Amino acid sequence: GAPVPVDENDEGLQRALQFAMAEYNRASNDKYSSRVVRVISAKRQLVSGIKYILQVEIGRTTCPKSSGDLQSCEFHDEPEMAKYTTCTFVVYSIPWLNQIKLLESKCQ
Repeated sequence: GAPVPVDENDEGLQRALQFAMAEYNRASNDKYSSRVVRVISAKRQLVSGIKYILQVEIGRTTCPKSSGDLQSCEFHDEPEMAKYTTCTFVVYSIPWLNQIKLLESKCQ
C-alpha cells in the first residue's frame, strides 16, 4: 500500500498530532506556546508499525510554557496573534514496544 487519509476524528491521529506538537513545543527556544490552527492533510500508512504524515499550520500564543494558567490560556486567546508557521511531521508508532517516534519535522 501507500499512504491514505485518516479522518481528524481518529484517535490514533489525535495522539500522533498531540505528540508532534509537544515535542515541537520543547524543541523551540521561545517562551510562548504554539498551537495547531488547522491540520492541512493527515495521512497514515502501515509499514509495520503505523506511520502518520501530518501537515499542520501552527500559530504562536501569548501563553508562556511557564504559567499554570496555560491550558486555560490557550483555549482563550483563540482568534488573534503572532505568526502562522506550516509544518510537516511524520510520526511512527511501533505498537509492540508500545512506542511513538518522531521521524521527521519540516517547518517553513
